[PDB]
Amino acid sequence: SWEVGCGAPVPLVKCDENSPYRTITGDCNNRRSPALGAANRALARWLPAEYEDGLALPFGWTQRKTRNGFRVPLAREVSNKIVGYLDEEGVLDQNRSLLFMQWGQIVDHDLDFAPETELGSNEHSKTQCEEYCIQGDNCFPIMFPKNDPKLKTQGKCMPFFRAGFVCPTPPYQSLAREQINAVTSFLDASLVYGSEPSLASRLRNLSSPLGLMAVNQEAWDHGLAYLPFNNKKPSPCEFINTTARVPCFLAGDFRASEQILLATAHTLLLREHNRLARELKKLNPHWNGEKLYQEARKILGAFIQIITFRDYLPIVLGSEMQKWIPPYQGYNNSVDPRISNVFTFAFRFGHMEVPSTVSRLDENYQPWGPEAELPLHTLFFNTWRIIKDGGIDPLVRGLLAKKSKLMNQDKMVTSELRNKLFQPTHKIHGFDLAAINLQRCRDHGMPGYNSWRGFCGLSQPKTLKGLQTVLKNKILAKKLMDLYKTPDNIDIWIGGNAEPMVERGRVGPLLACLLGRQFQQIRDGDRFWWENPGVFTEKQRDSLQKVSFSRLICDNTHITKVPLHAFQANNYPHDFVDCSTVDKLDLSPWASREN
Ligand code: HEM
Ligand SMILES: *[C@@H]1O[C@H](CO)[C@@H](O[C@@H]2O[C@H](CO)[C@@H](O)[C@H](O)[C@H]2NC(C)=O)[C@H](O)[C@H]1NC(C)=O
Ligand SMILES: *[C@@H]1O[C@H](CO)[C@@H](O)[C@H](O)[C@H]1NC(C)=O
Ligand SMILES: *[C@@H]1O[C@H](CO)[C@@H](O)[C@H](O)[C@H]1NC(C)=O
Ligand SMILES: *[C@@H]1O[C@H](CO)[C@@H](O)[C@H](O)[C@H]1NC(C)=O
Ligand SMILES: O=N[O-]
Ligand SMILES: O=N[O-]
Ligand SMILES: [Ca+2]
Repeated sequence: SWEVGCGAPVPLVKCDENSPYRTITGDCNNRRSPALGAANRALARWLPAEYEDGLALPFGWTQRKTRNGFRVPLAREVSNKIVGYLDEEGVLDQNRSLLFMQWGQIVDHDLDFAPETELGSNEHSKTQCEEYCIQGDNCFPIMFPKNDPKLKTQGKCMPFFRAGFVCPTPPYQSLAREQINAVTSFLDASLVYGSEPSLASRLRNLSSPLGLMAVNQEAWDHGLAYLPFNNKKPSPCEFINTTARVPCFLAGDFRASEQILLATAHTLLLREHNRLARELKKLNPHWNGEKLYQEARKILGAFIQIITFRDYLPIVLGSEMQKWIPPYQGYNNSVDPRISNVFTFAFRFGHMEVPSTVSRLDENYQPWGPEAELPLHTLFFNTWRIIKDGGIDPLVRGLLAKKSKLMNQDKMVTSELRNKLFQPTHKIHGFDLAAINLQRCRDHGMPGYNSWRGFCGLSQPKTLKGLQTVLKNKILAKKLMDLYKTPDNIDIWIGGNAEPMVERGRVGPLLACLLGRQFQQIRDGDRFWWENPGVFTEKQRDSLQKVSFSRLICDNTHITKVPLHAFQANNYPHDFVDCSTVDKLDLSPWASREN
């Protein structure tokens, strides 16, 4: 890097080199380089940033500044002409449950968060971005093209604020701008426990010595725990229904209530922690609060690793799985475990797997009540539909029995996300996640499609006919060439997602490469990886080998009918089995006879 040692939060790291638990912040994982993979550091750059001014300004910022001699298209125009579709008939994934989409969002939240720069206080600035659509400093609004229906109902732009960056946070440094990752790069259940000391502690039950996570005190799920409420204003979850006045949940990750199924998934994970901590107490009555907390946390971290690497990545990466994530050979301390800037875009392939509706199903996996099925847009920042309309169980059934959207070159992102997205502070269900993704690519200084094709050892199409052959799609290639005049200029999110999916996977070759490398690195570069000799005992790892999502559900809801393979498409009752069929987590290897 241009000038090494520019970090604002570098010190305050007393690494206890025998401490057997992960830190919350991810510091002290790597011994030689203790900040590697820790939160609140720069995202890694696998390739040098590309900004219109070499330093900081996004391509598209200045009108008369070309990229390789062509203007970059408006993000919303690309969204409208390539990404949008009308007909939700036929879009569903006949071999992936809705859990497959949801696990992806969960894993993503474990690994990366690049928050908007801090300008939250009352001011003209953020409201003048919204109101007057005035580009400047961190305000980089998504301007509507002519012929955009939203022009007629919403104004001239959708607000957008540039991502935070390290070193000077209002002024800048002399290398290219580097965006921050606010969570730990390690797959470590940071979304459950938090990535900062403050939050980690606020989330805990330190009022009793049982090592429990705090649970909700105002509401219960047929006895089972809910996440605690986050009691700060303005609250988006209150804003979406002022009558119900039900707040957002408080979880290790800030985004937990963005949609009801993510909130759902967070609820399972918290309950798992508590069930593990109570189960541990009995087997080790002598263990204190810290000990029980840390040992539950460690088990939950392992669970997420296994589900991810054994269950999830094989049906994303398909044939490429082995090529990028060969079987584990042990911790390598030479591996950079940091999340890359490009990965935070590559893993947005999930956006094309989100379907337009969510169902609540009853115990016979039939519609729960008269509005069992709801449009996804009514479920952003929606906690009241959990609290006051059946709790978790009906939503979890729908995750099992309903299907993900299938990526489709003609039907990429459902209008529920493309046209009706809600964002805190902006008051309308009227934003476009696709447009935001594209603007964010520019904001983060992303190299274009051919740069990444080059990086990944893939052919770099220079013409329409070349692009037609790579996309295997003449009309999409044409639309991409008409908007971006060269494939060199195609934004990586749309370019990557445009490629046909590899055999037995759900992403194309380029994304398989970007994803596969990242996941290989977060495994191989993790000192606390579950299968690393020493982290667990031989017998502990024999127990952990048997975890399943199916089992998580059985332990932590009142559901009794589960598939064995929760991520594939399952129909009830054919592909469902009683919970007693399903292997448990045997915790007897954690018995410490410690006398
Ligand atoms: C209803 C479902 C979902 C909603 C509403 C949603 C919404 C969002 C929003 C608002 C952002 C912030 C975008 C920005 O300002 O740049 C975002 C970012 C992201 N989403 Fe999604 N998303 C969903 C599902 C998923 C899924 C299924 C995945 C992956 C399988 C995923 C992966 C990501 C990633 C990686 C980011 C970038 C995070 C970062 O590093 O900052 N999302 N999503
Ligand atoms: C806000 O939440 C309330 C409940 O907290 C929603 O509905 C209640 O909702 C339906 C009425 O259509 C029934 O369950 C009850 O008769 C209602 N009770 C109350 C307290 O009014 C209401 O529809 C929500 N509104 C929106 C726009 O989401
Ligand atoms: C913590 O534990 C005690 C006893 O287990 C319980 O009664 C109390 O409500 C818990 N506190 C919170 C807020 O989770
Ligand atoms: C570990 O990582 C480095 C990174 O390039 C690689 O060169 C080396 O061969 C690896 N060694 C082992 C044993 O994993
Ligand atoms: C469906 O998906 C699974 C992976 O989840 C795969 O192994 C299986 O062969 C597929 N079966 C069908 C019905 O295509
Ligand atoms: O209350 N905040 O999501
Ligand atoms: O989940 N996104 O804020
Ligand atoms: Ca993490």
